[PDB]
Amino acid sequence: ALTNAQILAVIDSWEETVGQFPVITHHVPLGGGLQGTLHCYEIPLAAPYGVGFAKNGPTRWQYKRTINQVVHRWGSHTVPFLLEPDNINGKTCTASHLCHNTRCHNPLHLCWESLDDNKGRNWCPGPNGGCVHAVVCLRQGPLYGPGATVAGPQQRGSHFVV
Amino acid sequence: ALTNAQILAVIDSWEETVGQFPVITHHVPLGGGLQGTLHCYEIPLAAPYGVGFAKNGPTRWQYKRTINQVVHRWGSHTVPFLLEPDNINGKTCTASHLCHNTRCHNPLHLCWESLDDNKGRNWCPGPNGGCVHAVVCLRQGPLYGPGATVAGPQQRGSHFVV
DNA sequence: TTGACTCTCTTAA
DNA sequence: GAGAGTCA
DNA sequence: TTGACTCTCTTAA
DNA sequence: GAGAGTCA
Ligand SMILES: [Mg+2]
Ligand SMILES: [Mg+2]
Ligand SMILES: [Zn+2]
Ligand SMILES: [Zn+2]
Ligand SMILES: [Zn+2]
Ligand SMILES: [Zn+2]
Repeated sequence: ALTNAQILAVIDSWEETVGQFPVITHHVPLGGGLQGTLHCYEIPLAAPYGVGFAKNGPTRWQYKRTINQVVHRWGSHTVPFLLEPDNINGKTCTASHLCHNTRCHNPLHLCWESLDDNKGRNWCPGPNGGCVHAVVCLRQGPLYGPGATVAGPQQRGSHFVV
Repeated sequence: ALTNAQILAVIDSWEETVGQFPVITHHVPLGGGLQGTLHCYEIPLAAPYGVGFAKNGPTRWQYKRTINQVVHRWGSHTVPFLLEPDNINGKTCTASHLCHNTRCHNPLHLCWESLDDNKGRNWCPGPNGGCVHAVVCLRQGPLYGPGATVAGPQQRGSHFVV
Protein backbone atom coordinates (compact mmCIF):
# COMPACT_ATOMS: atom_id res chain seq x y z
CA ALA A 1 0.00 0.00 0.00
CA LEU A 2 1.12 3.59 -0.61
CA THR A 3 2.06 5.41 2.62
CA ASN A 4 0.63 8.82 3.63
CA ALA A 5 3.98 10.35 2.64
CA GLN A 6 3.76 8.70 -0.79
CA ILE A 7 0.15 9.94 -1.26
CA LEU A 8 1.20 13.48 -0.25
CA ALA A 9 4.00 13.28 -2.84
CA VAL A 10 1.45 12.24 -5.52
CA ILE A 11 -0.78 15.22 -4.56
CA ASP A 12 2.24 17.56 -4.66
CA SER A 13 3.39 16.28 -8.11
CA TRP A 14 -0.18 16.66 -9.38
CA GLU A 15 -0.43 20.19 -8.02
CA GLU A 16 2.96 21.13 -9.51
CA THR A 17 1.84 19.86 -12.92
CA VAL A 18 -1.71 21.29 -12.84
CA GLY A 19 -0.32 24.65 -11.69
CA GLN A 20 1.29 24.90 -15.12
CA PHE A 21 -1.99 24.32 -16.98
CA PRO A 22 -3.19 27.47 -18.79
CA VAL A 23 -5.03 29.72 -16.34
CA ILE A 24 -8.21 31.00 -17.94
CA THR A 25 -10.27 33.86 -16.51
CA HIS A 26 -14.03 33.27 -16.65
CA HIS A 27 -16.75 35.75 -15.70
CA VAL A 28 -19.62 33.85 -14.11
CA PRO A 29 -23.04 34.54 -12.54
CA LEU A 30 -22.99 34.43 -8.75
CA GLY A 31 -26.75 34.77 -8.33
CA GLY A 32 -28.71 37.84 -7.33
CA GLY A 33 -27.74 39.51 -10.59
CA LEU A 34 -24.09 39.72 -9.52
CA GLN A 35 -21.12 38.67 -11.62
CA GLY A 36 -17.83 37.25 -10.39
CA THR A 37 -14.56 35.83 -11.69
CA LEU A 38 -13.20 32.28 -11.54
CA HIS A 39 -9.67 31.26 -12.56
CA CYS A 40 -9.69 27.79 -14.10
CA TYR A 41 -6.55 25.75 -14.67
CA GLU A 42 -7.54 24.00 -17.86
CA ILE A 43 -6.04 20.76 -19.13
CA PRO A 44 -5.12 21.03 -22.85
CA LEU A 45 -7.65 19.97 -25.49
CA ALA A 46 -5.25 17.43 -27.02
CA ALA A 47 -2.08 15.57 -26.15
CA PRO A 48 0.32 16.27 -24.59
CA TYR A 49 -1.66 17.19 -21.46
CA GLY A 50 1.08 17.30 -18.82
CA VAL A 51 3.32 14.85 -17.01
CA GLY A 52 1.25 11.94 -15.75
CA PHE A 53 -2.00 12.87 -17.52
CA ALA A 54 -3.87 10.96 -20.22
CA LYS A 55 -7.36 11.23 -21.69
CA ASN A 56 -9.66 8.25 -21.29
CA GLY A 57 -12.82 9.94 -22.58
CA PRO A 58 -14.09 13.11 -24.30
CA THR A 59 -14.13 14.88 -20.93
CA ARG A 60 -12.40 12.23 -18.80
CA TRP A 61 -8.72 12.10 -17.80
CA GLN A 62 -6.55 10.01 -15.50
CA TYR A 63 -3.36 10.70 -13.55
CA LYS A 64 -0.78 7.92 -13.42
CA ARG A 65 2.40 7.51 -11.35
CA THR A 66 4.70 4.50 -10.99
CA ILE A 67 5.84 3.97 -7.39
CA ASN A 68 8.31 1.21 -6.50
CA GLN A 69 7.68 -0.51 -9.85
CA VAL A 70 3.87 -0.48 -9.42
CA VAL A 71 1.64 1.59 -11.69
CA HIS A 72 -1.00 3.60 -9.81
CA ARG A 73 -3.77 5.43 -11.65
CA TRP A 74 -6.53 7.76 -10.44
CA GLY A 75 -9.32 9.79 -11.95
CA SER A 76 -7.63 13.09 -12.77
CA HIS A 77 -9.83 15.17 -10.45
CA THR A 78 -9.76 12.68 -7.55
CA VAL A 79 -6.11 13.28 -6.62
CA PRO A 80 -6.68 16.25 -4.22
CA PHE A 81 -8.91 13.99 -2.13
CA LEU A 82 -6.72 10.89 -1.79
CA LEU A 83 -6.44 11.42 2.00
CA GLU A 84 -10.23 11.74 2.42
CA PRO A 85 -12.91 9.14 3.09
CA ASP A 86 -14.10 7.72 -0.22
CA ASN A 87 -17.76 7.27 0.78
CA ILE A 88 -20.33 8.99 2.96
CA ASN A 89 -23.83 7.89 4.03
CA GLY A 90 -23.20 4.74 1.98
CA LYS A 91 -22.68 6.73 -1.23
CA THR A 92 -19.46 6.94 -3.24
CA CYS A 93 -17.63 10.26 -3.13
CA THR A 94 -17.07 11.99 -6.48
CA ALA A 95 -14.96 14.90 -7.57
CA SER A 96 -17.40 17.75 -8.07
CA HIS A 97 -16.64 20.91 -10.04
CA LEU A 98 -17.73 24.12 -8.33
CA CYS A 99 -16.84 25.89 -11.59
CA HIS A 100 -18.77 23.37 -13.79
CA ASN A 101 -15.72 23.27 -16.14
CA THR A 102 -14.61 19.61 -16.63
CA ARG A 103 -11.22 20.60 -18.15
CA CYS A 104 -10.46 22.59 -15.01
CA HIS A 105 -8.20 20.82 -12.48
CA ASN A 106 -7.89 23.78 -10.09
CA PRO A 107 -8.31 22.06 -6.68
CA LEU A 108 -9.77 25.32 -5.33
CA HIS A 109 -12.65 24.63 -7.75
CA LEU A 110 -13.26 21.03 -6.62
CA CYS A 111 -15.06 19.37 -3.78
CA TRP A 112 -15.60 15.75 -2.78
CA GLU A 113 -19.22 14.69 -2.36
CA SER A 114 -21.95 12.28 -3.42
CA LEU A 115 -23.01 12.22 -7.06
CA ASP A 116 -26.42 13.57 -6.02
CA ASP A 117 -24.81 16.58 -4.27
CA ASN A 118 -22.59 17.05 -7.31
CA LYS A 119 -25.49 17.01 -9.80
CA GLY A 120 -27.62 19.31 -7.68
CA ARG A 121 -25.09 22.09 -7.92
CA ASN A 122 -26.12 22.45 -11.59
CA TRP A 123 -29.37 24.13 -10.50
CA CYS A 124 -28.13 26.08 -7.47
CA PRO A 125 -29.02 29.81 -7.38
CA GLY A 126 -25.43 30.54 -6.36
CA PRO A 127 -23.51 32.07 -3.47
CA ASN A 128 -25.28 35.43 -3.92
CA GLY A 129 -28.65 34.00 -4.91
CA GLY A 130 -29.51 31.73 -2.01
CA CYS A 131 -27.09 28.78 -2.09
CA VAL A 132 -27.63 26.57 0.98
CA HIS A 133 -24.80 24.11 0.23
CA ALA A 134 -22.71 23.69 3.38
CA VAL A 135 -19.65 23.77 1.15
CA VAL A 136 -20.78 26.88 -0.70
CA CYS A 137 -21.06 27.10 -4.47
CA LEU A 138 -18.61 29.32 -6.30
CA ARG A 139 -21.21 30.28 -8.89
CA GLN A 140 -24.82 30.02 -9.89
CA GLY A 141 -25.43 26.64 -11.48
CA PRO A 142 -25.44 26.64 -15.29
CA LEU A 143 -28.97 25.18 -15.38
CA TYR A 144 -30.54 27.51 -12.80
CA GLY A 145 -33.62 29.32 -14.02
CA PRO A 146 -37.28 29.03 -14.99
CA GLY A 147 -36.70 26.09 -17.35
CA ALA A 148 -38.37 25.41 -20.69
CA THR A 149 -41.32 23.19 -19.79
CA VAL A 150 -43.39 22.37 -22.87
CA ALA A 151 -46.62 21.35 -21.17
CA GLY A 152 -47.82 21.60 -17.57
CA PRO A 153 -50.19 19.54 -15.47
CA GLN A 154 -53.57 19.08 -17.19
CA GLN A 155 -56.55 16.73 -17.54
CA ARG A 156 -59.28 16.48 -20.21
CA GLY A 157 -62.03 15.40 -17.80
CA SER A 158 -62.80 15.62 -14.06
CA HIS A 159 -61.32 12.31 -12.81
CA PHE A 160 -58.51 14.00 -10.90
CA VAL A 161 -57.80 16.46 -8.08
CA VAL A 162 -54.28 17.73 -7.25
CA ALA B 1 -52.46 6.27 -33.23
CA LEU B 2 -52.24 8.58 -36.22
CA THR B 3 -55.55 10.55 -35.92
CA ASN B 4 -56.20 13.36 -33.40
CA ALA B 5 -59.50 11.63 -32.57
CA GLN B 6 -57.64 8.36 -31.95
CA ILE B 7 -55.08 10.16 -29.74
CA LEU B 8 -57.84 11.90 -27.74
CA ALA B 9 -59.49 8.48 -27.33
CA VAL B 10 -56.20 7.06 -25.95
CA ILE B 11 -55.84 9.99 -23.50
CA ASP B 12 -59.48 9.65 -22.36
CA SER B 13 -59.18 5.85 -21.89
CA TRP B 14 -55.92 6.32 -19.95
CA GLU B 15 -57.50 8.99 -17.68
CA GLU B 16 -60.54 6.81 -16.97
CA THR B 17 -58.33 3.84 -15.97
CA VAL B 18 -55.80 5.92 -13.97
CA GLY B 19 -58.73 7.74 -12.34
CA GLN B 20 -59.67 4.39 -10.73
CA PHE B 21 -56.18 3.90 -9.23
CA PRO B 22 -56.03 4.26 -5.41
CA VAL B 23 -55.78 7.89 -4.33
CA ILE B 24 -52.98 8.18 -1.77
CA THR B 25 -52.58 11.33 0.30
CA HIS B 26 -48.98 12.53 0.68
CA HIS B 27 -47.98 15.38 2.96
CA VAL B 28 -45.03 17.20 1.46
CA PRO B 29 -42.65 20.08 2.20
CA LEU B 30 -43.45 23.21 0.20
CA GLY B 31 -40.42 25.23 1.24
CA GLY B 32 -40.50 28.17 3.62
CA GLY B 33 -41.29 25.84 6.50
CA LEU B 34 -44.75 25.14 5.05
CA GLN B 35 -46.36 21.76 4.35
CA GLY B 36 -49.00 20.80 1.79
CA THR B 37 -50.95 17.77 0.64
CA LEU B 38 -50.87 16.01 -2.73
CA HIS B 39 -53.29 13.34 -3.94
CA CYS B 40 -51.36 10.78 -5.99
CA TYR B 41 -53.18 8.22 -8.12
CA GLU B 42 -50.87 5.26 -7.64
CA ILE B 43 -50.52 2.32 -10.00
CA PRO B 44 -50.66 -1.00 -8.08
CA LEU B 45 -47.43 -2.62 -6.91
CA ALA B 46 -48.17 -5.84 -8.78
CA ALA B 47 -50.29 -7.19 -11.61
CA PRO B 48 -53.02 -6.55 -12.51
CA TYR B 49 -52.30 -2.82 -12.84
CA GLY B 50 -55.30 -1.73 -14.91
CA VAL B 51 -56.61 -2.14 -18.42
CA GLY B 52 -53.83 -1.36 -20.88
CA PHE B 53 -50.99 -1.19 -18.32
CA ALA B 54 -47.96 -3.45 -17.88
CA LYS B 55 -44.72 -3.13 -15.94
CA ASN B 56 -41.49 -3.06 -17.95
CA GLY B 57 -39.18 -2.16 -15.06
CA PRO B 58 -39.07 -1.86 -11.25
CA THR B 59 -40.59 1.62 -11.57
CA ARG B 60 -41.34 1.70 -15.31
CA TRP B 61 -44.73 0.98 -16.93
CA GLN B 62 -46.21 1.15 -20.41
CA TYR B 63 -49.72 1.80 -21.71
CA LYS B 64 -50.82 -0.28 -24.71
CA ARG B 65 -53.89 -0.05 -26.98
CA THR B 66 -54.94 -1.91 -30.17
CA ILE B 67 -55.89 0.65 -32.88
CA ASN B 68 -56.27 -0.17 -36.61
CA GLN B 69 -55.70 -3.85 -35.53
CA VAL B 70 -52.10 -2.81 -34.54
CA VAL B 71 -50.65 -2.50 -31.01
CA HIS B 72 -49.63 1.06 -30.06
CA ARG B 73 -47.54 1.37 -26.88
CA TRP B 74 -46.29 4.33 -24.83
CA GLY B 75 -44.44 5.01 -21.60
CA SER B 76 -47.21 5.10 -18.96
CA HIS B 77 -46.61 8.78 -18.00
CA THR B 78 -46.25 10.06 -21.59
CA VAL B 79 -49.90 9.56 -22.59
CA PRO B 80 -51.25 12.96 -21.36
CA PHE B 81 -48.77 14.69 -23.67
CA LEU B 82 -49.31 12.77 -26.93
CA LEU B 83 -50.44 15.97 -28.72
CA GLU B 84 -47.44 17.99 -27.53
CA PRO B 85 -44.11 18.50 -29.31
CA ASP B 86 -41.82 15.63 -28.41
CA ASN B 87 -38.71 17.82 -28.24
CA ILE B 88 -37.66 21.28 -27.13
CA ASN B 89 -34.50 23.09 -28.19
CA GLY B 90 -33.41 19.76 -29.69
CA LYS B 91 -33.76 17.94 -26.34
CA THR B 92 -36.21 15.08 -25.85
CA CYS B 93 -39.31 15.86 -23.82
CA THR B 94 -39.86 13.62 -20.81
CA ALA B 95 -42.72 13.02 -18.47
CA SER B 96 -41.68 14.67 -15.22
CA HIS B 97 -43.25 14.03 -11.81
CA LEU B 98 -43.97 17.17 -9.80
CA CYS B 99 -44.75 14.85 -6.88
CA HIS B 100 -41.51 12.83 -7.36
CA ASN B 101 -43.58 9.66 -6.94
CA THR B 102 -43.04 7.36 -9.92
CA ARG B 103 -46.07 5.12 -9.21
CA CYS B 104 -48.30 8.19 -9.40
CA HIS B 105 -50.08 8.64 -12.73
CA ASN B 106 -52.13 11.74 -11.77
CA PRO B 107 -51.74 14.01 -14.82
CA LEU B 108 -52.17 17.00 -12.47
CA HIS B 109 -48.80 15.90 -11.04
CA LEU B 110 -47.02 15.56 -14.41
CA CYS B 111 -45.37 17.97 -16.78
CA TRP B 112 -43.57 17.56 -20.10
CA GLU B 113 -40.04 18.96 -20.20
CA SER B 114 -36.40 18.24 -20.91
CA LEU B 115 -34.63 15.62 -18.79
CA ASP B 116 -32.47 18.44 -17.41
CA ASP B 117 -35.53 20.41 -16.24
CA ASN B 118 -36.96 17.17 -14.85
CA LYS B 119 -33.83 16.31 -12.87
CA GLY B 120 -33.40 19.84 -11.55
CA ARG B 121 -36.74 19.73 -9.76
CA ASN B 122 -35.11 17.26 -7.33
CA TRP B 123 -33.25 20.18 -5.73
CA CYS B 124 -35.89 22.93 -6.03
CA PRO B 125 -36.62 24.86 -2.80
CA GLY B 126 -40.31 24.51 -3.63
CA PRO B 127 -43.33 26.71 -4.28
CA ASN B 128 -43.07 28.44 -0.89
CA GLY B 129 -39.27 28.48 -0.71
CA GLY B 130 -38.29 30.25 -3.91
CA CYS B 131 -39.17 27.96 -6.83
CA VAL B 132 -38.56 29.83 -10.09
CA HIS B 133 -39.81 27.08 -12.42
CA ALA B 134 -42.16 28.64 -14.97
CA VAL B 135 -44.33 25.57 -14.54
CA VAL B 136 -44.29 25.74 -10.76
CA CYS B 137 -43.21 22.90 -8.51
CA LEU B 138 -45.83 21.25 -6.31
CA ARG B 139 -43.32 20.58 -3.53
CA GLN B 140 -39.78 21.19 -2.41
CA GLY B 141 -37.45 18.76 -4.16
CA PRO B 142 -36.51 15.68 -2.12
CA LEU B 143 -32.78 16.47 -2.41
CA TYR B 144 -32.99 20.13 -1.44
CA GLY B 145 -30.68 21.03 1.42
CA PRO B 146 -27.08 21.64 2.51
CA GLY B 147 -25.70 18.36 1.20
CA ALA B 148 -23.12 16.13 2.87
CA THR B 149 -19.87 17.23 1.26
CA VAL B 150 -16.91 15.28 2.64
CA ALA B 151 -14.12 17.65 1.63
CA GLY B 152 -14.12 21.19 0.27
CA PRO B 153 -11.73 22.99 -2.07
CA GLN B 154 -8.16 22.91 -0.83
CA GLN B 155 -4.54 23.03 -1.93
CA ARG B 156 -1.29 21.94 -0.30
CA GLY B 157 1.00 24.51 -1.95
CA SER B 158 0.62 28.00 -3.38
CA HIS B 159 0.01 27.23 -7.05
CA PHE B 160 -3.68 28.15 -7.24
CA VAL B 161 -6.13 31.02 -6.80
CA VAL B 162 -9.91 30.84 -6.90
C1' DT C 1 8.22 4.25 -16.38
C1' DT C 2 5.68 6.90 -19.53
C1' DG C 3 2.40 8.64 -23.16
C1' DA C 4 -1.45 8.14 -25.99
C1' DC C 5 -4.63 5.85 -27.16
C1' DT C 6 -8.40 1.90 -26.46
C1' DC C 7 -12.58 -0.19 -23.99
C1' DT C 8 -16.54 -0.45 -20.59
C1' DC C 9 -18.86 1.16 -16.09
C1' DT C 10 -22.16 4.10 -12.29
C1' DT C 11 -26.18 6.71 -10.93
C1' DA C 12 -30.95 8.19 -10.89
C1' DA C 13 -33.84 11.06 -13.31
C1' DG D 1 -36.19 9.19 -17.66
C1' DA D 2 -37.13 5.54 -22.44
C1' DG D 3 -38.18 1.61 -26.57
C1' DA D 4 -39.07 -3.08 -27.89
C1' DG D 5 -39.56 -8.63 -27.74
C1' DT D 6 -41.58 -13.15 -25.81
C1' DC D 7 -44.99 -15.76 -24.65
C1' DA D 8 -49.97 -17.32 -23.27
C1' DT E 1 -56.88 -8.58 -28.03
C1' DT E 2 -55.15 -8.25 -23.65
C1' DG E 3 -52.02 -9.38 -19.93
C1' DA E 4 -47.56 -10.32 -17.77
C1' DC E 5 -43.48 -10.80 -18.13
C1' DT E 6 -38.41 -10.27 -20.50
C1' DC E 7 -34.45 -7.38 -22.35
C1' DT E 8 -31.59 -3.17 -23.30
C1' DC E 9 -31.42 2.02 -24.02
C1' DT E 10 -30.71 7.66 -22.92
C1' DT E 11 -28.65 11.47 -20.51
C1' DA E 12 -25.10 14.15 -18.15
C1' DA E 13 -23.18 14.50 -13.85
C1' DG F 1 -19.29 11.22 -12.53
C1' DA F 2 -15.71 6.25 -12.79
C1' DG F 3 -12.09 1.77 -13.60
C1' DA F 4 -8.93 -0.82 -16.48
C1' DG F 5 -6.02 -2.78 -21.01
C1' DT F 6 -2.54 -2.42 -24.96
C1' DC F 7 1.64 -1.25 -26.95
C1' DA F 8 6.13 0.53 -27.61
MG1 LIG G 1 -20.74 18.47 -11.23
MG1 LIG H 1 -38.32 13.77 -12.13
ZN1 LIG I 1 -12.43 25.87 -12.59
ZN1 LIG J 1 -25.04 25.92 -3.94
ZN1 LIG K 1 -48.46 12.29 -7.56
ZN1 LIG L 1 -39.37 24.49 -8.72
